[PDB]
Amino acid sequence: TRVKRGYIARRRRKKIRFFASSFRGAHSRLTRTIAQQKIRALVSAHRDRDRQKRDFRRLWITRINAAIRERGVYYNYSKFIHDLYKRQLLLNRKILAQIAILNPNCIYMIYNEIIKKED
Amino acid sequence: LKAEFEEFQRPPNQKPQLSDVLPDDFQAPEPGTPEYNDIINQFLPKKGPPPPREEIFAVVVIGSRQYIVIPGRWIYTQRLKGATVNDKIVLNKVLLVGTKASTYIGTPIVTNAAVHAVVEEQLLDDKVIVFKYKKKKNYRRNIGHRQPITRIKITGITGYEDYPASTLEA
Amino acid sequence: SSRPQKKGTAHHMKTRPKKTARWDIKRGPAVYPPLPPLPAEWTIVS
Amino acid sequence: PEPGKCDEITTRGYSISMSVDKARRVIDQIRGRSYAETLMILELMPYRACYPIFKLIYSAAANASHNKQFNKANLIISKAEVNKGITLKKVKPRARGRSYMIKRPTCHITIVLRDITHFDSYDKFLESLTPKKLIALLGLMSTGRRRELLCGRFRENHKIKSFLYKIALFKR
Amino acid sequence: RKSTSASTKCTEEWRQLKEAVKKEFAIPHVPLDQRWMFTLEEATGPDIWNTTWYPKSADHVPTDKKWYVVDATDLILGRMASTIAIHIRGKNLASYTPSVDMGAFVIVVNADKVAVSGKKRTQKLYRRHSGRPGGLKEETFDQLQKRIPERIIEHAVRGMLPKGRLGRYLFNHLKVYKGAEHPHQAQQPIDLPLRDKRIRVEK
Amino acid sequence: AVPKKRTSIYKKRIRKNIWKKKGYWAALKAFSLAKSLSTGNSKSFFVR
Amino acid sequence: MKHGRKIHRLSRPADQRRALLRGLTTQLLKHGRIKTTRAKASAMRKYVDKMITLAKEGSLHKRRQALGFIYEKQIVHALFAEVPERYGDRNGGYTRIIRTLPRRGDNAPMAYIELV
RNA sequence: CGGUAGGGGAGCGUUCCGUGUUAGGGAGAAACGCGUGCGUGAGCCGCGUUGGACGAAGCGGAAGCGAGAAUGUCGGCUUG
RNA sequence: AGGGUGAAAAGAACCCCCAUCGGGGAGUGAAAAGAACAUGAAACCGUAAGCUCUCAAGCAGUGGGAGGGGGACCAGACC
Ligand SMILES: [Mg+2]
Ligand SMILES: [Mg+2]
Ligand SMILES: [Mg+2]
Ligand SMILES: [Mg+2]
Ligand SMILES: [Mg+2]
Ligand SMILES: [Mg+2]
Ligand SMILES: [Mg+2]
Ligand SMILES: [Mg+2]
Ligand SMILES: [Mg+2]
Ligand SMILES: [Mg+2]
Ligand SMILES: [Mg+2]
Ligand SMILES: [Mg+2]
Ligand SMILES: [Mg+2]
Ligand SMILES: [Mg+2]
Ligand SMILES: [Mg+2]
Ligand SMILES: [Mg+2]
Ligand SMILES: [Mg+2]
Ligand SMILES: [Mg+2]
Ligand SMILES: [Mg+2]
Ligand SMILES: [Mg+2]
Ligand SMILES: [Mg+2]
Ligand SMILES: [Mg+2]
Ligand SMILES: [Mg+2]
Ligand SMILES: [Mg+2]
Ligand SMILES: [Mg+2]
Ligand SMILES: [Mg+2]
Ligand SMILES: [Mg+2]
Ligand SMILES: [Mg+2]
Ligand SMILES: [Mg+2]
Ligand SMILES: [Mg+2]
Ligand SMILES: [Mg+2]
Ligand SMILES: [Mg+2]
Ligand SMILES: [Mg+2]
Ligand SMILES: [Mg+2]
Ligand SMILES: [Mg+2]
Ligand SMILES: [Mg+2]
Ligand SMILES: [Mg+2]
Ligand SMILES: [Mg+2]
Repeated sequence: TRVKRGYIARRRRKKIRFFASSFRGAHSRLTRTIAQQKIRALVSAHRDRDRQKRDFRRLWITRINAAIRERGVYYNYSKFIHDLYKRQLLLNRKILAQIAILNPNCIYMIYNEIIKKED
Repeated sequence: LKAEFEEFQRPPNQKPQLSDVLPDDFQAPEPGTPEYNDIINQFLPKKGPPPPREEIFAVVVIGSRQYIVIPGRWIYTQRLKGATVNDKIVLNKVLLVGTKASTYIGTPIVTNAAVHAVVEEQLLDDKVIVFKYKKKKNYRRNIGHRQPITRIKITGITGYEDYPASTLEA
Repeated sequence: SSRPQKKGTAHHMKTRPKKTARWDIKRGPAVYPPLPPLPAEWTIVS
Repeated sequence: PEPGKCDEITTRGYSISMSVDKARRVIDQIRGRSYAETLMILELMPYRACYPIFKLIYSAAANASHNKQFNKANLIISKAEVNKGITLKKVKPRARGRSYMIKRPTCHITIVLRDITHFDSYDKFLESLTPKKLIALLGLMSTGRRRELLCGRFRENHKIKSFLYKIALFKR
Repeated sequence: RKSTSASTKCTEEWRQLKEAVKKEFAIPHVPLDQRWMFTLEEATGPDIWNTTWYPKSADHVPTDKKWYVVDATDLILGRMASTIAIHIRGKNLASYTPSVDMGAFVIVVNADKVAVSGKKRTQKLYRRHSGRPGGLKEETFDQLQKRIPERIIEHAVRGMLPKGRLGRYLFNHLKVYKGAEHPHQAQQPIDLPLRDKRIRVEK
Repeated sequence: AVPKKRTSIYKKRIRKNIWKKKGYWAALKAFSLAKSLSTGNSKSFFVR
Repeated sequence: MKHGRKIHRLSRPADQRRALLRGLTTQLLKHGRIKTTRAKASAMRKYVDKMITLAKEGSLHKRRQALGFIYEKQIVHALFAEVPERYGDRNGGYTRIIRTLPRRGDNAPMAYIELV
């Protein structure tokens, strides 16, 4: 019983093409290229969902270091953090970064508690 | 009827005229009149005043991530095991409570502080495509993952007041 | 010239970074006193 | 319904023996130009293609006149395009037994003439109105009359289209 | 020629209408100065608390930026240029973002009096290359400082800025003058803070 | 010498547009010329 | 290059260009006006005028000079007849050049050279 | 609970046959196009201002049964 | 190598552009399906509308997303 491949192929191709919408140039056109480009996209995605978790801690820490450095002459990120722990506070770095921007006065207070107690 | 009339007149008679669709009966309401302002209020509404909330926020720990919650708002979290839709739950790990008048800083936790929230929904996340690929080793693995997720609504933040506040006082 | 160079993994062995100093080797993670027992993450109220 | 119904006369030339590129080189000029200007230009142009394109355009003018009854003075060329036709291949001999392929390209040309003055009643009247005035004026009339008024080229030219659907001035 | 025909009139009018309605319902901008956690309006908005803050266009607008002045007399080239780079890049604001310019402007004055340790005045070597073969040119630091002394500090800070689009666009915020005077008095420059110990040389 | 690669859709579209811009200057000469012969005052020019 | 090489080459070699120009003049003097290509016309000015100036003097010498340029005797004799009459007062400038629509086949710019 | 050569398990689809001259279908089938739908994926389920007469699901059977590579191969269409 | 207008040639009278071809109306037809005519994918060629590029270095994507635009009903979302 002869079987033409029929649409079984074209569907697959089409469902790939949908993926690759808005790729500049022949990456959005030719099937054969589109394949690869799909794979690479998916791959980067996977990679950078891991990079992401690295990079926001990067960021947050940076912003925090900026936010503290303003108060004391001699004060750091490092110093700060060590002080947060020996005072037993749980706040992670996302929260201290977002509170650094969006509620600056709060961070000033926190610093004043760590200082009072280290005193 | 004025649609059937103006369409049959723009059909039969080519090159339509303004007098036929808009008769000279209508002068429009005057720009300072109440009957102008009810229309212009209908179609171009003024932005409505924001609904009231308490001014307060808390930093709470769910599934070991720390959220900033403000009451009246819903957030996404880890699935809470054995939580059902329309359930009243209390989040008991509370690190920080701000009020524009004061801020309570726990060591580690604000004691007796509790966040009353209601579980409005149980979901699955947008599908993340996990894709394992090695070049030339002729190996690819396409695998979707949909994380289970719980959508909860913060109602109120309570039982802080007794705890010692601090403040910036100049 | 009677001496060779260091190509590839040779060169890597030679040039990779190491803390030689006896003091920085023996360092270690800071020791913080334990935490007081924390409450239940979330409890069901009915 | 649509402005495409009222203003427009479409004319397709089929299988003109210009190659598509050459023909484009003329058509790009006359796009958006008054029927008169376009005439005189296509009379004096250097290119070969201009002659068939001319015959074409003149024809589409006669059609706007005789069939849909338009004034020739008010004709502009709104939309004009060229698309590839049926290519005829022929093989010719070359040096040292190699052959080669000659293609003798044809094309379709589509010229779409559009009257400017049609709709002008609604046009100039709606220009007359400030943005608030117009909304207050449409606060009376039924859905029927609203649709009948704004069905001109008006919404597009001044880029109101997505705005009026947001003001709840319309149904889709 | 700007047409006053009813058509263009109408168009601008309508556009100001769209702009009006889009300005009314949109969330107000609240600048970051003693800005408390939230306004009762934002609270209806998208989630900016549990996501990382990113600056919007109202913030970084060029007109707002601090100006600074560095007296470069008896400062040490590198150690100063680091501080300068920090401030230009924005790394000292809590609002810092790598992808945006949150930074300052910096005005460096007395750029011939800048100080450099060791034999460096006669040794350190500024080379630039034509792009033809044998197109190499070398200056000692001192020839340079006698000829066009601003290039020294421009070239020492440009090294510590990022490279690439935001890098270059940044570098335009470094305004250098050889004299003790700068024509920016209108911008009201503050002086630049230096927390470095060794930055000030004494003879 | 041959084309090591094949020329990208967009770049080709620009080169061909350049070649189509010449039609534009020839359209200006053509227009100016018609407006000349349309006053019947030119003794340097003749049409039949 | 050419700096101050003034001749009209007409895209033909020497022999041909000569013969062409002679031809074109016997044509112009036979019919009095003709249709050609702009270059050919402009080039032909000089030789037209050479012939007319030639006929204005009328000497047997001049007549033999013209005879040995123009191809057809009859046109020469008629030239020496008409010219003193028609052109006697005109100092130079015996030809008008009136340009037209370019040719269909090659789009070569055309022209009408008139015996004025 | 990384994985090539490689072995083992569990599946999806294509055309056809049985049930079957089936359910359904000019109140619009196949197909073609779409999806804020569901799957670990192969895919499924839903929808159509296209299309114009066929044909599922279930439980089974069979293969000319799945393509991106063969200086493959045939048509079409580019580049220069 | 070159198959499939429609059930039926009913294969388009007449007017207009008009040297023919080709076209636009009208008329036939359930439908124009209009003779190069049935479904009509991709490459490839364009046209229109939304955003955007002329100090720029780059297997073209991806995570972050400034500013602008669009169809919503879970308007905090989607494109
Ligand atoms: Mg079969
Ligand atoms: Mg097969
Ligand atoms: Mg995108
Ligand atoms: Mg292999
Ligand atoms: Mg050696
Ligand atoms: Mg190395
Ligand atoms: Mg170590
Ligand atoms: Mg031979
Ligand atoms: Mg050949
Ligand atoms: Mg010879
Ligand atoms: Mg010869
Ligand atoms: Mg002379
Ligand atoms: Mg493992
Ligand atoms: Mg494994
Ligand atoms: Mg294997
Ligand atoms: Mg199936
Ligand atoms: Mg089947
Ligand atoms: Mg049946
Ligand atoms: Mg269907
Ligand atoms: Mg079938
Ligand atoms: Mg299906
Ligand atoms: Mg199935
Ligand atoms: Mg049928
Ligand atoms: Mg079955
Ligand atoms: Mg099937
Ligand atoms: Mg087989
Ligand atoms: Mg193939
Ligand atoms: Mg080859
Ligand atoms: Mg081939
Ligand atoms: Mg006909
Ligand atoms: Mg004839
Ligand atoms: Mg005909
Ligand atoms: Mg008809
Ligand atoms: Mg009928
Ligand atoms: Mg077909
Ligand atoms: Mg530059
Ligand atoms: Mg630029
Ligand atoms: Mg670039």
